[PDB]
Amino acid sequence: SEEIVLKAGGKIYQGWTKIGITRSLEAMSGAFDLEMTYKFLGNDAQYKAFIEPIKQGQACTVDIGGERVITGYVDDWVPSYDESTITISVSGRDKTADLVDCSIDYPSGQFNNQTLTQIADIVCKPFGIKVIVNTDVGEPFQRIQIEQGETPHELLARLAKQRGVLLTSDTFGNLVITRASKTKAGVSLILGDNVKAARGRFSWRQRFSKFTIKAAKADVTDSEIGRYRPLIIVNEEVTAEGAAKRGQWERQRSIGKSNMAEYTVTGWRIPQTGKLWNINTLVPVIDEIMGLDEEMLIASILFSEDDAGRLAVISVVRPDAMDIPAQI
Amino acid sequence: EEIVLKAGGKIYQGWTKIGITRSLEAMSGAFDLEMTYKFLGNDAQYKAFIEPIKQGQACTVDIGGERVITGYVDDWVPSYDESTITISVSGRDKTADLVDCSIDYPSGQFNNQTLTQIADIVCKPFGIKVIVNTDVGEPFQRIQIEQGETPHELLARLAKQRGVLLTSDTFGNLVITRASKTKAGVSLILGDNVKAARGRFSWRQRFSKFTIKGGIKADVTDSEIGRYRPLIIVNEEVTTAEGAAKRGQWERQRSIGKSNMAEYTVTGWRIPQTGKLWNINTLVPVIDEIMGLDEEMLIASILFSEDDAGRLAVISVVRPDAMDIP
Amino acid sequence: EEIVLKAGGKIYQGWTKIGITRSLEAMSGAFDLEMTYKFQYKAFIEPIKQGQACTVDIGGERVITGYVDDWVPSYDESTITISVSGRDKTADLVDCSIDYPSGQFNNQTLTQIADIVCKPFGIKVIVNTDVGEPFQRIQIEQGETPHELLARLAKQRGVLLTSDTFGNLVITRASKTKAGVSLILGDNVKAARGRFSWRQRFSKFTIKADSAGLPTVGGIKADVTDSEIGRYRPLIIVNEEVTTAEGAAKRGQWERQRSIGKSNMAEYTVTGWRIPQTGKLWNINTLVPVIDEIMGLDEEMLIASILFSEDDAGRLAVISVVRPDAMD
Repeated sequence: SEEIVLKAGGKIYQGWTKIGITRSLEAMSGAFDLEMTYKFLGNDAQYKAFIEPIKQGQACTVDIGGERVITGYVDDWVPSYDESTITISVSGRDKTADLVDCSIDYPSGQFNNQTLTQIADIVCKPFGIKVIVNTDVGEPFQRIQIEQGETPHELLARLAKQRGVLLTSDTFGNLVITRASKTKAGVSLILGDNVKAARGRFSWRQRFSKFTIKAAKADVTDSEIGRYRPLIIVNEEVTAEGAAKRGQWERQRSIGKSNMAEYTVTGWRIPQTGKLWNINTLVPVIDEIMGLDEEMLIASILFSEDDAGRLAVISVVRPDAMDIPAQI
Repeated sequence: EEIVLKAGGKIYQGWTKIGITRSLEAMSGAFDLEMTYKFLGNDAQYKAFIEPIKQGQACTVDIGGERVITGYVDDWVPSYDESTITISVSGRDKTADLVDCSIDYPSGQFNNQTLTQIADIVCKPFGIKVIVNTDVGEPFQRIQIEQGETPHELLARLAKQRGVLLTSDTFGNLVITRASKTKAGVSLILGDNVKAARGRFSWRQRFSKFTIKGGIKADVTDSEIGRYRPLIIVNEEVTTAEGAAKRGQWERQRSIGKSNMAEYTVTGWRIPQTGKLWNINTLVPVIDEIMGLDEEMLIASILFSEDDAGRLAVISVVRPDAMDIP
Repeated sequence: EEIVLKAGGKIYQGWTKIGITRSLEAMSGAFDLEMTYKFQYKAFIEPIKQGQACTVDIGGERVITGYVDDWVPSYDESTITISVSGRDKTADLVDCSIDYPSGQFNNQTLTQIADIVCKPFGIKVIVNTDVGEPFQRIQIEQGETPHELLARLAKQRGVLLTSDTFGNLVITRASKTKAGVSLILGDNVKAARGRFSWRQRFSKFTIKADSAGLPTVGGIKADVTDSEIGRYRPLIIVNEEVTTAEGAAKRGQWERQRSIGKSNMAEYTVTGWRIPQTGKLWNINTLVPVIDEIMGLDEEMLIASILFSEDDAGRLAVISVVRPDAMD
């Protein structure tokens, strides 16, 4: 019922024929793609241009029922046509994409005795991006030097990793500093109830029984893997406690990379709560077919619409799969 | 007019599928030619209709008697099943050898030679001729051949230094040229002669400012890009503020061509007005309100295709300043 | 002849989509087994857990011995799809690092070293050919896998590594053993496909180990010519390993034979997994006469790999054939 609207350039664009919006905890800035395909059966499409182009670069919002889904910029304007077809589409990312694409211009080239939050405030400001803090960022860093051509995202992400926190964004394209949430979606995904379809992949191709980390050592065991499968790794950033932490990070990364579960539901809104499905919320999962019975963390959502209807694809992970400690 | 492949004293025409690509940006023209027969009877199945065309043979492709490819068959691609037999050949201009093969030049160095002189030397043993179409500029004081370097790789970096383009002609010669101002003799007009078109206009790789790097730094601004989007690049090759400005302009220019694409599909391979095949490196006026184009564009690439339905030219156009590298 | 997966104390029958690869080119091959059940949102079997030891047989004959890599469940409103995939046991040699605290092998043959590195994986080494002289000193490269190490040794001894149906490591040579069947166009070939190219073929292979007024001259070098490429097409390759002129020529010839293999493809589709004339499964590393006027083949070819597949229509074997001379 609620309509989905793209606003760009003081203009309003509704009636799209295909919409895909990603929100994600693992890919800074997510994505939107909107397409409108008209067919002209009089074979006179080329005499029947309808909208003025959406300029690439334009500030952009997508709303459902007046509620914000994504805030960013048009990356790509993508027109095409033939004798009986006009297709226009735009693609882009939320505001934080500037943090991913662009260089840090902080002329003194180093931060002194600053927390992650103070640094993020600095590098984000000339992009007009707000920094939201939802967790303890811990101690200041004594001295941080900008690497050559380092982007605001690459800097913040490396700092984040030394403080055991995560970087993401909100629906308003603000930078969010957080940790894996305790907040509940207010809903379960129950096989036979609200799950329209689902898909999984559970692998040991990248799983190992023992991670040995060497400076250039320390063993980190993964007791889930009951066959002899050793992995030795040099990591020149490494301390015996440091190598153990990097080994633990290594076990944790291989686990997340080896499990996938994606649930397709009807609607972008949770019917119980009436709230949009949201990343970094916890959702009980009861799925006998797949072999899941645990509370999971929503890591990503694909919100889509076509002729068939509105769907949301919810990618879920073990809630401590995105929880780390700190770097060297 | 037939498309004729000539190879090994033999002549082949009557292809059921054709794709011939020529490009200002490519080191060699390319072809793909296929003969298929379907719904074969019980006695017709599993029977060769042609002696295999051997890979590696010198060949030419002509369209209506006019050369479009002078090179070699790269690939012999036969296939069949219970009701079908398909044979296909693909290949490239002679200048393919400059892309595939190593420079063998015992001394490993050129001294006080121009791009042209160096090109002449490295192409020579492949029996490839160099055609010079533009100002090649100053000689290079000293050039070393890097380990395993190909003629294409060497000549490419030299052309980058001099602001010129490397391509081939229809005769398999190496052509050193620049973007021309030669007119195509026709316009691409929405509602007139365009069958289909597609485009992509992106700011993904566009920046508001290019800062290059010594003590020397220079800011080259891109006025097309109206959001704060800085890029900082260090180049240890630059030693001057004029050098840093020059590399910044080179970086800005490169980001344009990389960010825009437009492709026009028209009926037939020849321009009706002139009777000639569409040609690369010519200027074509484009009036197209759906894309958002109302200007002269440069033809960078053409695919001449044919199948069941008929013949199409797919013409890739770029803003002419995208081809002018300084 | 039913095809079965034996894993986890059970024999699984009723697979509807099967793909099994045996290859001289890809250590460990692959299996993929899938079942689609048209029925709502209810598990009918228990998850087939990734990691389990497993066997695939056809008509009681062993085809692959290894582990389940992936458990790939899915479902929608009307169907449940269950999918497993894996490798052969030798996959552990491909995935994993060598854990050998000495770091070096002294005065050992290829066989002795293979005996050592396969042992903790529980993989028997089968030797079916003269492995030749011992190596004097072999150092294990940083994070070297057992297959990596043995593969670089095996090429210096003019031999090949593969696997048997029991997941043992096999050290062998291009075989003289005939398959007992010819592949003949109009006879037993359902479909075939080929690509014969000179894109990666060269006339001469040269392998090698402020301007100087007096450059240092000489150096370790060898030329190896490919008489079949009748045009000037030279390739110069700097191998930093090679310290001898004899070694560079052996590298050169290897490079020439590899180019031939890389440049030709021929794949024959036949009905069935067994050879009607012998009753045996098609086997890699056996010779097959090929007669084929469409492609232009009239030679004895070696089987380099087989894809055994099954679906709705029935069982096919895709036999990938190669010139023997460029394997020996």
